[PDB]
Amino acid sequence: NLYFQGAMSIPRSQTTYKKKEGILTLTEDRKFLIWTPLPATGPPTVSLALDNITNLQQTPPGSAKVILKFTERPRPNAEPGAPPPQYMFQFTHPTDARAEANAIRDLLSQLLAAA
Ligand SMILES: [Cl-]
Ligand SMILES: [Cl-]
Ligand SMILES: [Cl-]
Ligand SMILES: [Cl-]
Ligand SMILES: [Cl-]
Ligand SMILES: [Cl-]
Ligand SMILES: [Cs+]
Ligand SMILES: [Cs+]
Ligand SMILES: [Cs+]
Ligand SMILES: [Cs+]
Ligand SMILES: [Cs+]
Ligand SMILES: [Cs+]
Ligand SMILES: [Cs+]
Ligand SMILES: [Cs+]
Repeated sequence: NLYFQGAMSIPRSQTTYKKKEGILTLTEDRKFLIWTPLPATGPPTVSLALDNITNLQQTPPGSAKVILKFTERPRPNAEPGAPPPQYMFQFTHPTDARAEANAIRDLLSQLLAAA
């Protein structure tokens, strides 16, 4: 009858969003995926509630870029043919890009299924 929560630390990963460099992480409550542009002392420019995330995709290993793509629920007044909102983050750590992507992906998938 035991219940366990995830206990891996929250990563802060070097990532590019809409061609600007920044940091992808989660809020301390693990409810929001947040991206903040460098220097990273301002507020996030992307804040995605894990409750609104509907898919998580990745470039396959050996691709030119390491990218995670998060899809969000359609916005309330979107037209029915419109694509859903999406957010692509390219991992730019020179050696650890794919490792960091995997770590975020794993943490996110665990949280998404836990909720
Ligand atoms: Cl959003
Ligand atoms: Cl949900
Ligand atoms: Cl790769
Ligand atoms: Cl609608
Ligand atoms: Cl996995
Ligand atoms: Cl769930
Ligand atoms: Cs890191
Ligand atoms: Cs969700
Ligand atoms: Cs889903
Ligand atoms: Cs790569
Ligand atoms: Cs809609
Ligand atoms: Cs976007
Ligand atoms: Cs970098
Ligand atoms: Cs659950």
